[PDB]
Amino acid sequence: TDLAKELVSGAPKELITERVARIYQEAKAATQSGQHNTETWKIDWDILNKGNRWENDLMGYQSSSDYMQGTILKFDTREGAIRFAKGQGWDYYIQEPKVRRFVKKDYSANFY
Amino acid sequence: PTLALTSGSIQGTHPEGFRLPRPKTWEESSESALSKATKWYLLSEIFRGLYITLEMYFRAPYTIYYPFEKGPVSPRFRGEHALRRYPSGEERCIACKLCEAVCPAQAITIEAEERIDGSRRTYKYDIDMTKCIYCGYCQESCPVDAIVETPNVEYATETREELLYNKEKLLANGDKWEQEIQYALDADAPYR
Amino acid sequence: SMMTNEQVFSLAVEKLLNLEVPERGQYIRTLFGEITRVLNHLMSVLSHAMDVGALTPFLWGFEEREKLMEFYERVSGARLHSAYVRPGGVSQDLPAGLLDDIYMWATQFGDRLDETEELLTDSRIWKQRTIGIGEVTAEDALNYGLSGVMLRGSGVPFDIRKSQPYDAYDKVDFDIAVGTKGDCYDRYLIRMTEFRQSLRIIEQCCNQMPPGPVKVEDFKVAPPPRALMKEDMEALIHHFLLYTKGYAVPAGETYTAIEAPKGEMAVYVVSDGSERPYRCKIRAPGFAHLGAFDHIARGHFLPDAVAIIGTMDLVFGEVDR
Amino acid sequence: FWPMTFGLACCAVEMMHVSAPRYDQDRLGIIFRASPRQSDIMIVAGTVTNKMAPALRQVYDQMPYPRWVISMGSCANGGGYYHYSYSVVRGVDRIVPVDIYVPGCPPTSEALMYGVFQLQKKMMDGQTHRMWYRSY
Amino acid sequence: QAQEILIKANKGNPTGLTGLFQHPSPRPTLITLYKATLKNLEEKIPKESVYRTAVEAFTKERLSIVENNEIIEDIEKKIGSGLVEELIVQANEEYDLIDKMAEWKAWEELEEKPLDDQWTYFGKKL
Amino acid sequence: SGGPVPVFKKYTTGSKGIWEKIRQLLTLVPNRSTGNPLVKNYRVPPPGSQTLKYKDPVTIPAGDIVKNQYYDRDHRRNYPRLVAFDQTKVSGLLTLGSAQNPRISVGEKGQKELAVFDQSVSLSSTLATIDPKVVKSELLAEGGSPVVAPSLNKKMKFRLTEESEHGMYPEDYPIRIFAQN
Amino acid sequence: ATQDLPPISGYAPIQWKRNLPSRGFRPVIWFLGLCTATGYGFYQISLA
Amino acid sequence: SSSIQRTLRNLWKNGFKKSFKQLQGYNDIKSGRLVGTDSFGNKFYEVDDPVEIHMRTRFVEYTGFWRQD
Amino acid sequence: TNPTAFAQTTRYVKDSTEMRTLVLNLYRRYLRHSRGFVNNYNLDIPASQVRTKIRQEFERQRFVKDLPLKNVLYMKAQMEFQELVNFWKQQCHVMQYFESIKGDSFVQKFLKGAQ
Amino acid sequence: EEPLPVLRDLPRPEYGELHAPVYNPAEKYKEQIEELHKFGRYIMGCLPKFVQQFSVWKDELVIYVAPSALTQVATFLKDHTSAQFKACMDVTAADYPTRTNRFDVVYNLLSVRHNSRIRIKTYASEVSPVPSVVPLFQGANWFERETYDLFGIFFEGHPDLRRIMTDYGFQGHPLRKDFPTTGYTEVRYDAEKRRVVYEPLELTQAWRNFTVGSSVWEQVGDGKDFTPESFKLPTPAPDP
Ligand SMILES: CCCCCCCCCCCC(=O)OC[C@H](COP(=O)(O)OCC[N+](C)(C)C)OC(=O)CCCCCCCCCCC
Ligand SMILES: CCCCCCCCCCCC(=O)OC[C@H](COP(=O)(O)OCC[N+](C)(C)C)OC(=O)CCCCCCCCCCC
Ligand code: SF4
Ligand code: SF4
Ligand code: SF4
Repeated sequence: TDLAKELVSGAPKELITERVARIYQEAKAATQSGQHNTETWKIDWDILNKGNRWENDLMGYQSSSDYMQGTILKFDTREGAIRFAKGQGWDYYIQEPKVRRFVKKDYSANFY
Repeated sequence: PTLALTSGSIQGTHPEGFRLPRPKTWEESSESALSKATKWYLLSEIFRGLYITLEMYFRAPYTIYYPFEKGPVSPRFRGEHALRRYPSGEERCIACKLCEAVCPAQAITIEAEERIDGSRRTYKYDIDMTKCIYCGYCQESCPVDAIVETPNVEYATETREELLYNKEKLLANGDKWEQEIQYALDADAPYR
Repeated sequence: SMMTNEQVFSLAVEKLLNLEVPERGQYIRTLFGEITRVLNHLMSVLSHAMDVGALTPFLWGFEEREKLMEFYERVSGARLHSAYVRPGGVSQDLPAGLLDDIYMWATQFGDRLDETEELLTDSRIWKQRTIGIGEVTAEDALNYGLSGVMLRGSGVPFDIRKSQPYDAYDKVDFDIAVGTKGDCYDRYLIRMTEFRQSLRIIEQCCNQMPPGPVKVEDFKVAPPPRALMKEDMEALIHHFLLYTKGYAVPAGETYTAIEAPKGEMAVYVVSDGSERPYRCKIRAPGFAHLGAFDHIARGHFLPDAVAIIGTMDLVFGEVDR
Repeated sequence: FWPMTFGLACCAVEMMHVSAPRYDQDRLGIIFRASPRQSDIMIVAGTVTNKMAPALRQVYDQMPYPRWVISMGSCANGGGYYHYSYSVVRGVDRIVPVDIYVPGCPPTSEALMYGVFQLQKKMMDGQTHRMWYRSY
Repeated sequence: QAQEILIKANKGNPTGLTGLFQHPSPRPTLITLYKATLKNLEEKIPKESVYRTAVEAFTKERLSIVENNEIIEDIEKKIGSGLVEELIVQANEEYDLIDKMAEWKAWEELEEKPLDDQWTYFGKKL
Repeated sequence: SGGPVPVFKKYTTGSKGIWEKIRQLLTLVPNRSTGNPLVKNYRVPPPGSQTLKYKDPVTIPAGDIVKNQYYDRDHRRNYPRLVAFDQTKVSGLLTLGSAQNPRISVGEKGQKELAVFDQSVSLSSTLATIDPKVVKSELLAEGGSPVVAPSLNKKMKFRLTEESEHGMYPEDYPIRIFAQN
Repeated sequence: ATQDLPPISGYAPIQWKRNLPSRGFRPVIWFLGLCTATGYGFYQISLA
Repeated sequence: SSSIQRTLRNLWKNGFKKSFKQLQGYNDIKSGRLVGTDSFGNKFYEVDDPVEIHMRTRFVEYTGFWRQD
Repeated sequence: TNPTAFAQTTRYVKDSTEMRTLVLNLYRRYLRHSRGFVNNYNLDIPASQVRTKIRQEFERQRFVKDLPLKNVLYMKAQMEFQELVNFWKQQCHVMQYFESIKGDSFVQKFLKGAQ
Repeated sequence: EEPLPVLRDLPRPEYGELHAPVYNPAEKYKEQIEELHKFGRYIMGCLPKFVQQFSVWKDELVIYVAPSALTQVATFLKDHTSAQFKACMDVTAADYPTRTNRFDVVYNLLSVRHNSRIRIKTYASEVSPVPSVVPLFQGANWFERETYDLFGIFFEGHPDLRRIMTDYGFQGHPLRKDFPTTGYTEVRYDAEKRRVVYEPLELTQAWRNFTVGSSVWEQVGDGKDFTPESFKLPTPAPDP
């Protein structure tokens, strides 16, 4: 836990001093009634304020310089995500998932 | 009861005759020393190998005279890509973005919107020929047979820029190669 | 050996998917599995002989590759990288007339093998370059993870097609050649026997090819036919989802191995219940063979190293996957 | 036309079939040489990795002039299947100048021969000695 | 005492396996290895060990077969674990394993328990 | 058996008339083919000009419009579950027996024994104090014989064959041929 | 009919076993020819 | 197929001008029955000679004399 | 199988005092091969600058306290040493290693775009 | 002298409506599942001190052990007469960042003797050492080098551990989940420096993440139970 495992991972120093990762649980999509994607905790990185995306003039391609733009880690528990982020010495913040309040729902309430 | 008593197995049991016989000595040769020396000194097998090679010298070769002659092709062959039209001239593609999703190399870029007349059409269809692996997944996934691969292979270019096909290049290829694509489709569509 | 590489990954996913290929599909992957093996041995043995100095057999057999690669292109449209064998069967059914063309080639391929052996098998120069070169003991072959001809050259009769039959290999009759001295010459003789045994299997597949579907009758894994796709609502949905999201595989792991022409090729695939593999470890027989090069080639001379490299059938895409 | 034996990956297999009896590149005067000194054509047939890129540049520099480079297959052209790989060069043109690009995965034996024919057409249009007379 | 016994011969007629030569004294070598194996079990490994129970069961079976069959082929055809030259190798390796098992003390409690989250994959505990 | 076949039975272009007689005289093996495919037989109908009318093959039990409920053939969702046996469950199977051969008391007296193996129970302690006949009958096989590693294919046997059968190199070459047996 | 299948009777058998028959005279005959050529060759050399 | 008699037959059927053009690009003297012409001007032939090999029964005559594409 | 030249057997050191000696022993090996590094890779700098560079890299991990991290750091340093001495690295890599090079103010980054 | 028949014109069989069995592919492994359960239990009984647990899936047996128990279990599975796994066909790893120990180190053994395969599973962290099975299996030398190169696992006792796949001086371990698929740097030829140099990664077209289109519904249920009846905890008889 306290071990600074980033000294041996080989990742560049910019992951620690310049990038911010978000630990979050995916919110339920408003267009679908499934909840499978909300059962896992994920880690992604905030975009670079400049150079995240720019248009290549030759073909209109989406050019980028962020090498972490397409990396999304998967975790089964919130504690596991925190332990891994702490182990790598990342600057992170946790977005607590919104919980749906339970309200009783019955067919009789359509008239009463 | 099995061979577990002796910690053995059927698979571990070597068949009869597995052990090699005793090797032969110099006194058990079938051929005489003079006979073995005649083959050895006169290079019996070397002249046999020479004779076989000379036989091919009087046989028909396999070479074909490209580009005056072409090798066999099949309707399933995958080559240069093209965008096809309906017989009325309307583009077949409805910008459904199936081919972009399947593409293992992510060589297809599609941008779409409502057409001026309201049709669901694309205004940007790019294929990186330097990135495509010519695998045919886009052709298989197309619900309207809009994107196909022609049997064409002779389109090598001086510059790498010319291998970045846009919608105009792909549509022009479809018009240019429409007749040859029709040949392949009429013979391969039943098998799909 | 492209189609054998697809077969081992296809078998791994099918085993994880708990699905079974239909009868005709299994025969097709068996027929092209041995056609692939003939293609690999043509590249392996002749290039091994070319490195030693026999240039002519390389040219003779590479025309036989052209005939066999035409079979690859007829059923898939790709001469070399034919994405034909897929999890759940094959991409497409055989075009009409393929079996007749395969059989007509089969009646003639026997003579090509004999003419190849005319220059190598009994040549005194060839035997001086292979006999006693790169000897591997049976004890050390197992300990270094050697497989296939490398393992069978040292006297160990082990073959995956017999140890763990797959894809209709249990319905054809063939033999395995086993060496005694464990050197390059024994491995050359084994690969020539495997040439004739593969031709023996190809003949049986042509005669015993059954009717029926070539892919699993399950549209949640196998794409539906195009004609059915454009008329059926459910077929369109399954076609749409198979190409956009793919099919999910139940969570778990597998280690599936096949008797590849190079040896034992295995894949360790980890599934997480999603449509993308979580981990795919590819086991390369050439990677293990080259790891024993130091133990095998020590004490030999420089030209012997070239023979040892050739006798291992090394393709460095497989090694460096 | 003497190319150099520089087979890297599966694209090299199709390059071997050009020398096969069916096409017989030797009938056009094409001989593959093992040394950069004796070769004037560099055919990049396979994937160029970062570990391999310095070796490719050194071999290219060891070819005496005049010299031409052919980029065959999606790997050499733009990386192909391994474009988004951490250890793959996205096009051999990042290291050496390319005279002709041959598309395909792999390009067929006739596709490579067509590219060679295009290069030979370009070579026949050279005006090296008339350039000295008129342009210099 | 000094009972120097040949395990793998470096010379002689081949057995069909590369690097494995014929053993000059097949039967006597196995008899000593089997009897020494049985004695070593009774002096190093306790009775409650399952490993000791299983080794004695098959070592005695292989010892009885060797002592009742003069023909080498009949010995292999009943043990079913390869040639006698291979059986000598197996006897030596099994004899050395008992010595390693005694040092390991592999019959005791689990030396290292796994963590609670150790053998869990994607939320399901195996 | 794949014995020698005459040249005219192979689908290759051959010689005719006097040139066939000359070939038989000069060639060491006259029955070998030249390897040139017959122009009048090989690939004469090209794949793009085949007259066959293809139809999608469908089996009855799994591709019919009746008696074809999908869940009856839904093998993917009926996959085997992943079960791991730790030393606690193995001790329970050893002490209480299995469901195939129950050795657990009845009623409430039996549920007390089951609740023992709901926490950590070492197998070494279980083996230390247990009837030895159980180990010889459950953990071991054939009255104490060790459990041999199970074969992946019990029909993987072999038999040594001679040249007159397999048609490969004679006995003086340093390889041998094993059949299925 | 609606698929690619082998004929009803099946395909005729093919040749796949080794076919490399020996050719030429016995080695003793070649040895005698060498001695006969050497004897006659030295005879003509001696005459010259 | 590589016999000199085949070349002499094709030389007679084609004539001097047709064969010399083949001797400049084709590296081979061939004759065949005309099948048709394309919009670019190329001519396409099919060979009925029994001595021709499998893959050499169809060929093209390009419009250009010194260069072919 | 014989290990290559300058190959060490990987070992996990459980004593902090012993680990210090191993680092010091490896530190001297780098200094002794500094001239060999200049000769083999044909560098544009004298061997004195190489030894300064080696000291700077070693001093970056001087204050590492965790023993498990030391074993990984020492193991990778041994692998790096073996790579350089055996001439496995290409000359371009070593040239770029020594081709490593006051920060800009807030406005200077602001005017150009910053990060 | 007879002409060869035209294979195209040969008559072909006529088939009606085809039939095919419908059964679970897991049914054919019923003998393999039970035999591996007994053999897996025999190993745990022989090594209660080392074998944490074992699992059986169809025809694949997996043994789970601690890093401190890897050498003993591998030695037992190599030299025991009933389990002669002389060949170590593969050594690999998998990354699970969720767990305290990220990596599962997997050993696939083959027994040509009894025609059997077995698997050994242990665990490791980024700094924890794993015993090297190179003294036992010489073929694991390159596999352990590959595992370290792509994961960074500390193999203690390896005679020569170094990179085997990545470029010389490569930074990072690609097969870790936090390692980006495109890496951090790329190479090009610098005309000024007359050599190939490494530069920070910039992509003309960024890799598009289409994996976010995964289904929002679970696709496979809880599955079917295929545990042998001889390996289920018994249910006590009901009340009198
Ligand atoms: C005349 C001068 C030119 C030829 C000189 C060399 C000829 C061979 C000498 C040794 C023969 C030998 O040793 O003969 C013995 C061998 C093999 O027969 P075997 O194994 O005993 O057969 C077994 C017993 N039978 C005979 C009852 C079946 O025969 C050969 O392989 C003959 C080779 C013939 C093909 C090549 C001939 C043309 C060569 C190319 C043109 C220059
Ligand atoms: C008295 C009559 C004199 C005859 C004169 C001619 C003698 C020729 C040499 C015979 C001995 C020999 O070829 O020997 C073979 C030697 C050494 O072989 P080795 O190591 O001893 O093993 C063999 C002995 N065994 C079986 C007892 C173990 O190597 C070679 O393969 C040399 C191959 C050279 C091939 C060159 C052919 C070029 C084309 C020629 C045709 C136009
Ligand atoms: S053929 Fe395959 S790789 Fe090429 S564009 Fe189509 S889907 Fe992409
Ligand atoms: S799959 Fe066909 S219709 Fe859909 S976007 Fe691609 S080309 Fe257009
Ligand atoms: S472009 Fe395709 S065929 Fe060529 S080397 Fe790359 S993957 Fe292989």
